[PDB]
Amino acid sequence: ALPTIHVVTPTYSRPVQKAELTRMANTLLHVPNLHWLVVEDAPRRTPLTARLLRDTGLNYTHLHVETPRIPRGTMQRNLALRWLRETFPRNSSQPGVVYFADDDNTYSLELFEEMRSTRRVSVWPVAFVGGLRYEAPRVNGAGKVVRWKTVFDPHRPFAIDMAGFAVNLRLILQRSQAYFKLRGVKGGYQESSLLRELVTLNDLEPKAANCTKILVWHTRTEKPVLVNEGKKGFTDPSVEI
Amino acid sequence: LPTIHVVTPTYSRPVQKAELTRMANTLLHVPNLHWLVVEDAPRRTPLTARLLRDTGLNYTHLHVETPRNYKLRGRIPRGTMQRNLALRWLRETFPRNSSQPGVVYFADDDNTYSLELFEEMRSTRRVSVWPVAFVGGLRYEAPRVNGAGKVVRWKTVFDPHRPFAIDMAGFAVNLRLILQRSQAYFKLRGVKGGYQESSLLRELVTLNDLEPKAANCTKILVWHTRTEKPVLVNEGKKGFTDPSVEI
Repeated sequence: ALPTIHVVTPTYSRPVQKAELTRMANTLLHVPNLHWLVVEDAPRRTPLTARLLRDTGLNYTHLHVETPRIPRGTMQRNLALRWLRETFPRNSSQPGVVYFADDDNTYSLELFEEMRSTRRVSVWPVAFVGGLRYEAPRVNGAGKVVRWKTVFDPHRPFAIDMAGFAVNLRLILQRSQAYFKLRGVKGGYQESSLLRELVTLNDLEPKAANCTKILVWHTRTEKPVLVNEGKKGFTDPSVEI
Repeated sequence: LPTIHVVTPTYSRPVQKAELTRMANTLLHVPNLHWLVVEDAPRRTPLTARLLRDTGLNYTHLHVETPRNYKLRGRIPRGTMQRNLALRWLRETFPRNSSQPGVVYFADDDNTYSLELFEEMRSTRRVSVWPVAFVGGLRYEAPRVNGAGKVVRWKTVFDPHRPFAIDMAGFAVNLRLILQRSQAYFKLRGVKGGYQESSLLRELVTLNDLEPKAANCTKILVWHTRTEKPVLVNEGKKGFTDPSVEI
């Protein structure tokens, strides 16, 4: 009865894409009962992503939706939520947990073991976010979340990064109209726009030893320097990177 | 199944644990792999010792401090002394005629490596080479091979005519060769930019003895990705988060 972890990964075409998806896939290959829901920000599924997913052997679902003329990945994560609701029935039986994992963060294997038992919504510290070494939920001696240890808008409903929480699939199916808000939404408030509709602070399940350990890092990859390619290009455009 | 000795120089900085963590997640899939982690530090750090122990990987934890003086400027490539320490350790641990099937690969802790890469380098007899993405100001640099299957040059814009126009992550060396050429180390000082790889390789082999990998050097199996410095401006001068919390 090991719950399935649906990892929702929005992605888009840029130089370092294949590298990011590659080291992420290498991490995910270690996780049992995993379903990788990859959603490309493109007018159609790209062959680069299709082939990489195909060759991993992982159980994946490859979707796509192009963002028109709002936080990156929003429409993509939203498409994943709709897919989940159109694929699994409200009062379904197959247990699952949903996690929104960008393709460039760094994930420890222990993170997945921690979120797998999520009953409602689970939370944990995330490194390198909010201009800090890490942001972390504030948990009391009783083990309940009572606040957020952050510097940027510490009073928002849920002051936590996308990579800091997971949701039991049941809640996603029940709250069928809850999506990430892309309309008039203040910075750093998108996570709240969804979580506020799904759970209350006191029902959050603190992970990572009552939020004292860092199991996930918000790593950013530098844009590669391609100046020597010139205007005409030097390397073979048909060679995939 | 030859053992792959992955030499990884590393040093303490904010993103270190994350780099080692995702690199470990990749290496854990590789059979018969020996991770030779060499820290730039006066002693083994608890962070690295603990991480290595918990991975479950076969490893050797070494360390040597790069003198503070060497890191200053009013040159010396990062990790040089650490890579050289690994070379010296291999020579002191394995007998010259060890014959023990092995390959040596210098893998920095921030690059991205595919699993296929390791199987390509595992069969190296002398020195193997392959394309590497995001180096030399290009999408990738790749060795150029002739119809006879021999490397005859390098597809690069920056000094393509140097002895070996290739990045650290683009080659592997048969352990036997390393043990035989006991005096070959990476140049320490006065290293001309982009010439350190050549400084070692020229003492180990000739162009004609290189073994092209990755579908005759037409595929990219390793990427020279660089991680951005995390913004810690909200920590203030007094610090906001707990310094005891390991990240």
